[PDB]
Amino acid sequence: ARVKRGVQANRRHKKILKRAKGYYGARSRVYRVAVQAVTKAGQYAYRDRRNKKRTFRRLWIARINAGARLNGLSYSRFINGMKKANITIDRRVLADIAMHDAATFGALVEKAKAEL
Amino acid sequence: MDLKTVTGAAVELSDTAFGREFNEALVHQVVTAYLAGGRQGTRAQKTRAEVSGGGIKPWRQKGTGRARAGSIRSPIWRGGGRAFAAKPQDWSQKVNRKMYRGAMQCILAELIRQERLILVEELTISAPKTKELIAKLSELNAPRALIITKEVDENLYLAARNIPHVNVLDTSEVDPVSLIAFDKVIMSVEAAKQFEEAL
Amino acid sequence: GLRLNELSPGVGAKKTAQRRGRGIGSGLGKTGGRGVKGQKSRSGSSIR
Amino acid sequence: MEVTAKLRGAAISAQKVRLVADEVRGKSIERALDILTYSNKKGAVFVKKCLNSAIANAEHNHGLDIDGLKVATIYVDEGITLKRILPRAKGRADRISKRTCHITIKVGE
Amino acid sequence: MYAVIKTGGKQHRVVVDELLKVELLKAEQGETITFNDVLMVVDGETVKIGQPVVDGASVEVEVIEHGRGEKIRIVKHNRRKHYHKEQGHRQWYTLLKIKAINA
RNA sequence: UGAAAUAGAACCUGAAACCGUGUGCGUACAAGCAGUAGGAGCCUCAAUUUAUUGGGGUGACUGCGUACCUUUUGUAUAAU
Repeated sequence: ARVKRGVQANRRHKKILKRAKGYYGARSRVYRVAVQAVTKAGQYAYRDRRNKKRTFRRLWIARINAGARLNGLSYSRFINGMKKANITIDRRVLADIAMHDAATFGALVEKAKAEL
Repeated sequence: MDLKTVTGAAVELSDTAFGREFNEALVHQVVTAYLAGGRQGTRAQKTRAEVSGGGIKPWRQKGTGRARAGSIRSPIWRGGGRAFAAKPQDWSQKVNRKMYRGAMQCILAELIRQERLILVEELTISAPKTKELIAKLSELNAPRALIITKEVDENLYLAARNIPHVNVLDTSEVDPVSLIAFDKVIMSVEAAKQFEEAL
Repeated sequence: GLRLNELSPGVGAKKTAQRRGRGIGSGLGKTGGRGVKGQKSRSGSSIR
Repeated sequence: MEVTAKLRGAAISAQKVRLVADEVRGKSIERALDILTYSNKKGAVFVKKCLNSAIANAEHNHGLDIDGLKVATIYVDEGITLKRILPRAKGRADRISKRTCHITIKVGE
Repeated sequence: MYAVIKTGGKQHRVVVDELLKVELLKAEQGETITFNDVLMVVDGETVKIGQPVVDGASVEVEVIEHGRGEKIRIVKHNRRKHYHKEQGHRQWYTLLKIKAINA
């Protein structure tokens, strides 16, 4: 029962090369270079999937810091004010209010400013 | 136990040989061992010693810059020997005598349970004619079946020797695969008694 | 038996044999459970 | 339509003919022929031969006015290679590739 | 004319007849869910900030459908350590449509 | 002629490496395993009462990020 591996090898190698499309040079053409580029891409994606949550919080905090400083206090005093006023609004929503509706954020800072 | 033949006569068969149980694990092993006994296992491949030539070292060990080699008939090389080349081997297993007997008891009992056994008083053909037996199977409502009789006739053999899914066997040359492969089994009352005693 | 299709070995009867050196996921890749360089890792090794 | 001529088997490297092909690509039937007849490259005799055959195919088989034609497409491919051995010093041999090229020209309005 | 609500551990800025997908909920298709713990309601100019919830104000949403997201391949590789593990993932979600924001 | 002629004699099928041609996008002030997570712009298809989404291509700009195997106490290793 001789088994020829050409057919299964072809679609196996093709599966890796299809996943390596858009890569430069040998990384999208030859399997030996493409297989470890696909693995490395998956490793970056797994780590960057944690770092994304880490990077957007930095973005929200900076946006909130700009908004609070435009009218009144800083971010460090803003978060303390929201915490003392029992305001649960997340930094994601706050940064969206600051960047897209400045009247509401002005009213939102006042509630934090009167609480300290 | 109490079965009825085609005409209507009452025949009683022992439960120890026709109503036992279905042991699928037991039946599978005996059936699959019979199929392994059908293999003849005649094949081989050449090892390093068997392939033509390849006795000298193709080049010196050091200096040439090539991977070291000891023979051109290495299993790594094209045209080289087979590492672990196949040889002829025996595929027949041992089924215990009681295991074979128990499997045939299980199969026959199961054949009755799914209405695949047909008891007939006798099944004889006057002339060695395929048409005569084809017509007799039609009235028996078994166009494709396995006929089991004692002393298979010398003209009943010729009648069934051409019908596609039909075989006539002696009770002493009935195998576990034949009882399962065929759609129905037409066993004569005389042949059913032989299985009653031999199982 | 019913048919040559529905004949099963009665689970627990059969076990899959172990194949050494067939990749990372199989649990026996690259060494066959032999460990690292040593006499017992070599081709003709024995316990004597 | 597009009238095609092929010059499969030209005994010359493809790299040497791609330079000649890059100067007649897109040119009119007349400018391309002047470029080819005053070129110093060997690949120009091969391109002109295939271009002229494409012109006759348009004039004869397709009944098309050659005065309004143009080199619509041209590309040079690699052909079959003749493999030779070249002795070197110290009893060593290399492989020599004698490359050939296929020349495909398409003329059209 | 917007509200801030909590669903699936996250917070969402919603508007009327907006398709918003959230974490999986135990509700049938077409079932209406009411969120009576909104964090903030801004109706044009009036701002009602909850501390931590806006009393009375609520949002009614309808469960459009439940489904899986895009397939993620999860690749783990330890170099020089004979280790490699891959698995797939599809996150469950519900599609909500915000009907109205009750003040 | 043939059903078929990118079945035309190097002739069934005709993969990959490798080499061309065409189209779309990007690219000549910017430093590195060449990806990944974001992301503007552009191009192209399907709906939709008409740039609003969705699919596809590209990837300006930002963050992070020194291949794989083997062998090792320990390798981006300038160790195999």
